[PDB]
Amino acid sequence: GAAQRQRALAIMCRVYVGSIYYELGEDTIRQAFAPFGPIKSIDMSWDSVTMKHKGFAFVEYEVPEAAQLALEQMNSVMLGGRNIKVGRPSNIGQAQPIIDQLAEEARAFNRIYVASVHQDLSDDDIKSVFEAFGKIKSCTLARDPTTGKHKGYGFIEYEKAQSSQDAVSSMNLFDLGGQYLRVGKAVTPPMPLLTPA
Ligand SMILES: [Cl-]
Repeated sequence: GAAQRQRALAIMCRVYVGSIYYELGEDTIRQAFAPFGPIKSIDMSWDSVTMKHKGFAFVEYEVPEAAQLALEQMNSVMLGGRNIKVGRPSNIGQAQPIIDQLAEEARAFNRIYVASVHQDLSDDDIKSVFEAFGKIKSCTLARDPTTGKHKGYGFIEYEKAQSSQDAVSSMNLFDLGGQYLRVGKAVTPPMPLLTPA
């Protein structure tokens, strides 16, 4: 129940990155994938006998919506003078029925994911901006546990689905601060580890 959902959520947070220029490093990948959400980890291939990575890496995000946006955007983009391949891990299958269940459950909500939120922007002023598409039920930015500094992303929940669709359409890649917002619909319901019979 709650255990197999956690297993799929963990796979949903990871994105495969292939065709990485041999001279490119972990920081180049970090800067490139950080706009979609804060990076939890970068697992990179290493050929001990040949030196330098084996052209691919696994970027792990904190939330599955970040991985979905980094997949939609970022695939085929040029990095270091080589077009990268962005996909999902090979074992994403035989986990897919739960990924599809989480997607069905997400459709019951009018929740959107927002990344690349400028550090100086707060909760209420992000709420005021996105309130242009309709009445907002909740608007919350993710915070750092130590300092109350937000992590550059959050979730907005709308009363109507039209508002939700309008917001993603009109606000993805919007110039708010020096940063371009990355906005997508949620791919999970709020708190996916619930399964309430
Ligand atoms: Cl501006």
